[PDB]
Amino acid sequence: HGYVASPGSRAFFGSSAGGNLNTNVGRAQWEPQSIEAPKNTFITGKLASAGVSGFEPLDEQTATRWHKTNITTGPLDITWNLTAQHRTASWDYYITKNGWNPNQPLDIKNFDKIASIDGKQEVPNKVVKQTINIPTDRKGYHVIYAVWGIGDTVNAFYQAIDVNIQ
Ligand SMILES: [Cu+2]
Repeated sequence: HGYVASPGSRAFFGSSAGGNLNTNVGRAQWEPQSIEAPKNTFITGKLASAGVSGFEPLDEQTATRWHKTNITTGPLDITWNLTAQHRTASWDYYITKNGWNPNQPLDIKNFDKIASIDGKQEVPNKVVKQTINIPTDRKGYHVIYAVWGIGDTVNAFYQAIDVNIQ
């Protein structure tokens, strides 16, 4: 169990630690760390919730529904906080393509992978800091999809992150 704290994930922003910058987020208000589903679950319109019961409100998609963190292109520091550390296989990051439609359901086919970090089947610290590159053809509102792949289960944790690139 874990979430991306910086830039705050959509779920994290629903919690008091995240400033309640997103409202009406279901279970994310209290447990943004709990978006767990089998690896390679990418159901269109169910990316933000990973299809998990109680997280459905996260799946709404409009240009103005969610709080964005202002960022630039180039290097971006990602910080995870893990409430329950687990042996780790992988960390993968995706971002919406230039030209994507922010008023349509999220579809992984409209994202590119932009980073992949091997967990080496070790147990990470409770705070995990990584640096990824935001491609320079992205401007404005984009969604980063951060995926923590567990090493000793068939599951992963899924974190949609709303950013405004300028
Ligand atoms: Cu866990």
